[PDB]
Amino acid sequence: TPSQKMKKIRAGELSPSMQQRTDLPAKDSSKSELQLAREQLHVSVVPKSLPCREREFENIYAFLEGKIQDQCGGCMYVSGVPGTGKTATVTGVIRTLQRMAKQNELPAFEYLEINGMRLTEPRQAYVQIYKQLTGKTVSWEQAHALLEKRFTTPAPRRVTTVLLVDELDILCNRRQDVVYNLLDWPTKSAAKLVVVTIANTMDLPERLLRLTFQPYSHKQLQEIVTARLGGSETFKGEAVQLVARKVAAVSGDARRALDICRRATEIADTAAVKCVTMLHVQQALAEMIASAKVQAIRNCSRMEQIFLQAIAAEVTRTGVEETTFMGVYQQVETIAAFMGVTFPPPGRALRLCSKLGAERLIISEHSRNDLFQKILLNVSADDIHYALRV
Amino acid sequence: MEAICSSLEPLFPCREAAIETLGELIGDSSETYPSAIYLFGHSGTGKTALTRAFLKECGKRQNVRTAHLNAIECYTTKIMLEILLDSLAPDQGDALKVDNMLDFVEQLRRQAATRVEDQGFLIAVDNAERLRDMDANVLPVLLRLQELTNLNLCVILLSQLPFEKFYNKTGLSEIVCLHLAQYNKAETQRILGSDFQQVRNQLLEQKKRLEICQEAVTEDFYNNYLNLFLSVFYKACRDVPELQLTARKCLSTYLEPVLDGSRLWRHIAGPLRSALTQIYMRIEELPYYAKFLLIAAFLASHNAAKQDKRLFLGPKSFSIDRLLAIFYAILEEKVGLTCNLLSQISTLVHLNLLSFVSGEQNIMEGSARLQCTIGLEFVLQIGKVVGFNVRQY
Amino acid sequence: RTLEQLVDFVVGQAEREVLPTAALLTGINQPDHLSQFTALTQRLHAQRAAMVCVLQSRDCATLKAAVETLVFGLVEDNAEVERLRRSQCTMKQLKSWYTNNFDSERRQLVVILPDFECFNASVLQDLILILSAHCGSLPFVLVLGVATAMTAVHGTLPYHVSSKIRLRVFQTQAAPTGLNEVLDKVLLSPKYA
Amino acid sequence: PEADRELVSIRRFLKERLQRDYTTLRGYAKERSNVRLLLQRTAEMGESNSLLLLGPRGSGKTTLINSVLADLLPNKSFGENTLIVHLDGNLHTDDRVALKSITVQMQLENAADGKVFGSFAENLAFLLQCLKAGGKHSKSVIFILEEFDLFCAHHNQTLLYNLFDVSQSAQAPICVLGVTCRLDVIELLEKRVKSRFSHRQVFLFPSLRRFEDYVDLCRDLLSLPTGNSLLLAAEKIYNLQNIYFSRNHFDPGEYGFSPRLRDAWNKQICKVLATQQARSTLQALHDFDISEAYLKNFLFRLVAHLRPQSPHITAEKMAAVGSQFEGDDKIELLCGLSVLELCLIIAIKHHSQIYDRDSFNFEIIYARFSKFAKVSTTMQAVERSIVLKAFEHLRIAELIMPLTVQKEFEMHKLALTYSQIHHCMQRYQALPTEVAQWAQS
DNA sequence: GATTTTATGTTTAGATCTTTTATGCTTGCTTT
DNA sequence: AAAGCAAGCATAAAAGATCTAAACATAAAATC
Ligand SMILES: Nc1ncnc2c1ncn2[C@@H]1O[C@H](COP(=O)(O)OP(=O)(O)OP(=O)(O)O)[C@@H](O)[C@H]1O
Ligand SMILES: Nc1ncnc2c1ncn2[C@@H]1O[C@H](COP(=O)(O)OP(=O)(O)OP(=O)(O)O)[C@@H](O)[C@H]1O
Ligand SMILES: Nc1ncnc2c1ncn2[C@@H]1O[C@H](COP(=O)(O)OP(=O)(O)OP(=O)(O)O)[C@@H](O)[C@H]1O
Ligand SMILES: [Mg+2]
Ligand SMILES: [Mg+2]
Ligand SMILES: [Mg+2]
Repeated sequence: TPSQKMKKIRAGELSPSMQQRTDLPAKDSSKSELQLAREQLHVSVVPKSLPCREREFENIYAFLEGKIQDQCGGCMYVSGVPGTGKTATVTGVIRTLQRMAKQNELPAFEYLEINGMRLTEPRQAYVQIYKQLTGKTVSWEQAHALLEKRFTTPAPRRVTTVLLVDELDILCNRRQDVVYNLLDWPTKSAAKLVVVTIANTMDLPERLLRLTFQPYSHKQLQEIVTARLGGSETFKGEAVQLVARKVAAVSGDARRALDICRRATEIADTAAVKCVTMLHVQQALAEMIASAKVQAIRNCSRMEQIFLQAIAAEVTRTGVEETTFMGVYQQVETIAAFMGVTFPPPGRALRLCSKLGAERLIISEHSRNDLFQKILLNVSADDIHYALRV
Repeated sequence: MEAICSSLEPLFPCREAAIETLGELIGDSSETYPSAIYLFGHSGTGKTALTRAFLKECGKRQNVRTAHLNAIECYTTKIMLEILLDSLAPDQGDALKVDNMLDFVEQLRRQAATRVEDQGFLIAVDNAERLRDMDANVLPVLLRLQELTNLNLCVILLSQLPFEKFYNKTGLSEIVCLHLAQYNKAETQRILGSDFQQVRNQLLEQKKRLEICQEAVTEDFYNNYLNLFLSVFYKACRDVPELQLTARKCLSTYLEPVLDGSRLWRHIAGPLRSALTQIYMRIEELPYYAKFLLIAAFLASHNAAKQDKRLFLGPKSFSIDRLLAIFYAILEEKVGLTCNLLSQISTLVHLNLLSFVSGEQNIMEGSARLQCTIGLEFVLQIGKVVGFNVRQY
Repeated sequence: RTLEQLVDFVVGQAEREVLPTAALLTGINQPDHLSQFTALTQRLHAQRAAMVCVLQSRDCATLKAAVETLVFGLVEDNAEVERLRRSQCTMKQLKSWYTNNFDSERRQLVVILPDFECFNASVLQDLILILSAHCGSLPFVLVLGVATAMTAVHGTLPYHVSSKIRLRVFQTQAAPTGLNEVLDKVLLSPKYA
Repeated sequence: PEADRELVSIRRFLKERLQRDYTTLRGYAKERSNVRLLLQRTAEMGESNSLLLLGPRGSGKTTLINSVLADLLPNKSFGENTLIVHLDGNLHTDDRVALKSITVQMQLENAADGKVFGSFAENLAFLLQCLKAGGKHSKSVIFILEEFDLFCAHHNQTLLYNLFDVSQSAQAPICVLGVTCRLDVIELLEKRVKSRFSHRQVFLFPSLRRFEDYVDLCRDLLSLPTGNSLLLAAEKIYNLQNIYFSRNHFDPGEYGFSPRLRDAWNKQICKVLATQQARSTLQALHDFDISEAYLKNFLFRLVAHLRPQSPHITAEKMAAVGSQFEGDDKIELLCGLSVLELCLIIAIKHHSQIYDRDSFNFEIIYARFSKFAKVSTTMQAVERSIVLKAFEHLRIAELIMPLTVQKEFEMHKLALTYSQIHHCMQRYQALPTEVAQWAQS
């Protein structure tokens, strides 16, 4: 019955599950060396020992060990550009500490975790912390009182519990109350809490209320993929350098280097060659790091090409970038007079403006205020002539 | 497709072409329908009666489930979904319960049936010009509802605006535009002359006068009366319902000197030029100090901010201390400032003799800006009924 | 005379789409007319051919508020002659409730608007357009308490709202005339000391 | 009259092909094979992937997805491992409605017969707990997110942040496939969601930029196919309906044609497309908009005119529907106006021509009109009231727009270029000559 | 099994932060 | 000397954009 099952979910005794595959999973022996190279190159498969992160690993390990043996607790704030492997490092060091606790070299502890964007309202986080405590579920105000009752009361034995915090910035409110309580909770010496928050901007507590994972350079981003590949020589040794040069400057994501190599491995599968070539990596970088705004302007119909020339001529003639539609239509009638092809009457030109605005070649207003709607140019003006002649 | 247009042509003369177009697009129901049909024309073109006659004729004659709607009723989208599903899924009862566009799409998706009964759907949204003012996901869904629900529908829309006003920043799918031209004068004469039998049978209802009504209210006499009427009002309006509504009353005042004994254009061209003055309008005092306050309000809102030192772009807004100063200057008796006089200020506010533009939160601070709203003629009537001329200032 | 003319107009519209409506040129003051309107409601609950909800301008900040107070006032006036949700009281529920009750007899649906001047123009035009959309299925009449003159009705109503309306004017007596009658007939009547 | 029944059969078949037939795809051999091999890789091998179709509106985005799923679903290896989660941005407005449609359409145990219990936060935590349980031994989930940009318009892009995070963990073998129109929608994503995204994109700019294959597609859509193609398409539609769009479709098997009738019809269509007039009209439409939805709309309104009294397609019908397309309608609205509104329009034209597009008002135009009214000797009889009704009627047909006070004293702006007014003076029927002499002044 | 009650998730309307614009007002220069 | 236009200016109000407090309808369980 539905009532017994919703009570089974709310007390948590029913395990969530997905339907299993009816067909068995495919056997490992049939996989090609390129296919195994692709499967080891997926972003999900985090190595047990992370290449080129050993300094931050030993820092977090010595810190959390010296805070979890001495029973004192506190706060720590790691931060950096996304793609720097923060959460993989902190989850890896907590995994090593729990593996240590199974061998009883360390006092036992419960590892809690949250994630700010897996919540709805920020106050719902008060339910989730308690959901990984006793496992009981309750409304957030009673959850607030019970988190207080586990935290305000000096009642030994109080086991230390770490609190990893994904995405602290999404927990901000107009009151900023939840993040403020999550920071104030370690200050109680009786409830031996320690919190490890993970964030992107480096100065958030100053901005609206340490450790910094710097982005990978060319050699670290070489080292990550060349340890990920294993002993197969499916990649030539310069293709990883080419990926590291074209990714280490732009953003430094580890995920971008990995799926660029994976998509290049897929293009090598399309070429039916067992080893990649550097032009495969050139094709993968040309596809995944691109805008087709040149190809879009090349493949618009001729009246939108006339319209796109006319907005650029209007930014030249009036000298401002945002234009009223009537001056664009006057420049349109000039260019259509020069080319010798007639232009559609202005309602169809409003349709062309709305269609190019849907494609974000230009930023246009709703067409209820025709011949007074503002028009910006979104594509850069040189790309128009570069797509139209070349 | 033949029976529907053949049954709607006699009711709707001078409109054979638009009926031919709609009866080819959504006439037969075994055929598929286009995803949306946007027909439009001026006020009084005859489209609400046209689509309503088309939906009731198709839903009585054939397999379709029809639904009419008026978009001004739908001040929130769930009321629109309730009316649409309440007509499209008959006898649902009070088990109907739609919350958003997804639930309406699923409950319309379940209504799909086998092709062998060849069902269709139709939806008409009158006054669709309001549809762009509301939630602004309703128009893109309403155009491609056939693709979305995988049914066999066709969402008609109706407005006076051309379709090019309707576009938004995300764009819309395909639509079938359709224009209805307003009538030229010969066709408006044909429309007003089609009802000659009904107006003769009405005139027979109200015996020498009935003896001359039955002998001299014939067809060509009514055609000459219609030419004599459209010689006058056609330049002022082509709106066919107003021409019917005024043409019957002017026939009632026209018929007197053929009830007794051209030979008529003078007798009716008298009253017709008074009848033009009362087009569109459809019909069938002040306290003394409020008079002086309305006079001083017109002086404060017309005689500028700097002419008033020597007397003492549209109308100009003014603070009320300027109004009390002009009231003191024009009063020549100097009344004490009782509560009743400031109450008279607030009653000229409430009766739309004055208006507010700003300062509403601090009217007692005197910083509020007011705006007198009266033309020259009535304030001259006020200065006449007082006898105090206002043209000197 | 005016009250019997109004009741005769309501019954003659029950004898009967452009909605009938009857403006009544009330004086510039308000409270003197109020009891007059209540007496009119009693007459339409005397002959039992109409039910009536006053639609004061305080209740019409928006079109949604106007429609809910209209439907709630009609259903609660009918209950008072003999508690559904505020979020549910749409015009469609009013149509289903009217055909749920009144069909085997046709009681008129009266909506007094005592302060025609005080309304915001947009909500008023939308309300008259909605009531024009539903006339024929629901027998409506509308009465306008215009505190000024006919130019306010012809000016405030737009081209199209005036095109879809059928207004007829009645006149209550002017205030100086009323003070003249009250002074000749009561305060100068001999029989009070 | 069986031949007239044959023409009714051709007309119904043609309207079904132009309007329905959601599966068949023309061209795009590279992108369709790319999406198809990605879907087989996420169905069989258990890889998680992300993809983002982009293109102009009216390019074959949804039709490509229907062709790929119609090829893959009756494999019955794809049909047993995959649970497909369709999603839209127009219908699933705020994220909670999308999450309820996910929990309903995955047949999760929390849902029951199309209705889900519990709080939305509970449904979110339960959905992540279900996707957490998957290894490679779980069924592969295939999200298809049409209108990705409106999902970017959600708060925090929060659903998207989860939908890519499952792709970058070794949990359930999903496959996110966004489909959207904007070509820089990847800029809209927040830098976390931009980081989690696989950056691969697939563009579908239409291949019919040249005129000749546009005429080839027009020759294709009007032709009746040979009968063995009808048998093969009937077998394909039957095999897909044995196992959503499938309940109503093109279904060629209800229609059968004699080969001589196919030869006569396609001879008529190739001969009609050979003529210079039909090529001129299609040249005009191809200069307007290349997108195939426009040509399918034009073809539907051409095919609908095939009455039994005039059975054959002719080039003059092409020219007639092209004349309906290329004409303006504001010029067709201004010819409906009566002479008083037209004089108010021409007074606004003279005012904004003399003072150069300055804003106007009813009283300034009343002065400019009463300069003409007292010398007209045909407009003497009108008052302030009829002209005020004409002014409000010009306001409500949106030939005048407010600059965004009395009804007679709003500021206003004209909505027309002068060529529209100069043309509507010409195309108007029976304009009085005195207004024409004012038009020449 | 039905009612009631109340605990809670959802909705809706107001509150508040931008920022635009903007306009009455300051005051200050300039001019007849 | 004052009268009028002007650089600006400084708060104000008008969307408008976005969030929070109050309401409120619904789910669910306690009890009769
Ligand atoms: N040293 C490394 N060796 C191999 N792979 C790595 C390394 N560091 C990071 N990665 C890759 O990057 C991903 C790390 O994910 P993680 O969640 O830690 O990123 P993040 O820095 O926390 O991003 P965000 O801060 O935006 O959540 C893993 O999928 C892993 O494949
Ligand atoms: N060809 C015709 N023959 C007979 N009557 C006609 C014809 N055309 C219009 N009418 C009359 O027009 C009236 C309907 O016009 P309709 O109300 O559809 O205009 P509208 O576009 O809805 O105006 P609005 O949108 O301003 O309400 C009917 O009373 C009908 O009798
Ligand atoms: N490449 C194509 N091949 C076949 N038919 C096409 C193609 N492109 C468009 N069409 C036709 O256009 C109509 C709509 O196309 P489609 O559904 O692909 O656009 P769409 O994906 O809805 O665009 P959007 O999602 O941006 O609104 C369909 O009737 C289809 O027959
Ligand atoms: Mg992380
Ligand atoms: Mg209408
Ligand atoms: Mg699509």
